Amino acid sequence: ESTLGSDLARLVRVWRALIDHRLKPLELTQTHWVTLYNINRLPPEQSQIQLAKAIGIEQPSLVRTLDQLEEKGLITRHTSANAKRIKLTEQSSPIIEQVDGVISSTRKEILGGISSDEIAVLSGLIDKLEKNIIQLQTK
Amino acid sequence: ESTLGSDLARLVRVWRALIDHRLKPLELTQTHWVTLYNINRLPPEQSQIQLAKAIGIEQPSLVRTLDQLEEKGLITRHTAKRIKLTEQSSPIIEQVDGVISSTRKEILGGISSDEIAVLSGLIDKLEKNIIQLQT
Repeated sequence: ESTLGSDLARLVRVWRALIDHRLKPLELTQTHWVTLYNINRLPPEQSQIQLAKAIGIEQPSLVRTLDQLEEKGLITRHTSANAKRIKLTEQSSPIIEQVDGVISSTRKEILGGISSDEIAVLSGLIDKLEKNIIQLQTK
Repeated sequence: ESTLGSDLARLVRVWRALIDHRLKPLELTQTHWVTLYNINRLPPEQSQIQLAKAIGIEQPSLVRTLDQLEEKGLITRHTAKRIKLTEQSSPIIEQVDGVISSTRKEILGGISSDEIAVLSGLIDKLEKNIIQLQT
């Protein structure tokens, strides 16, 4: 109980570290692969505030990250008829699939130990805690 | 289910923002706290390398944090740079611990102790599977 917040942090840190290790060859930063995954997953017409909310970083850090990714030829930016729109490049195609593939099967292996009845109770409890925090931050 | 990883990362993130928000009257962050808590639970005069190991982060991030805590007169560094809590740090730590543990009680509001135990068991199992895979 007293270490539950820490245990949750460490779990995330250690899950992401593994993904980092598996993605070693591509020479990406952890911020890069998390961003690239969220760019590819998010709907088209959505705002950069919203992209930042999906990723879980502040706007100034998102700006810097996109600059770096543009530099590497993985994304372009475009004036939209909806603020600027982020487009993945053809060049990014193989990297995105590699990033997606590792995230997706890393999750399956990690979940491999436990039952679907057990993750159900886990999702429910994670959601419960989140609700509690949102409520309190509002107050 | 398929958003388990994301959901967990969001939870840790908003949990941390709340603590940041609540520590602001003291001008401390959750990062400052994690460092102090670790220093406090260890024998005095750990090196920066030893502290980064126990906390679980890389050194540059920790060095910045130590710099800030030193300027606030909460720690000193001696010569490796070895870290020591000041006598002024003892009330600050009780105060920060009051907010941490009292915010915790509210975040765990309305969930059973069975749930907390089942939650802890499941986190522990997941972490163990992950450290198996890293070899």
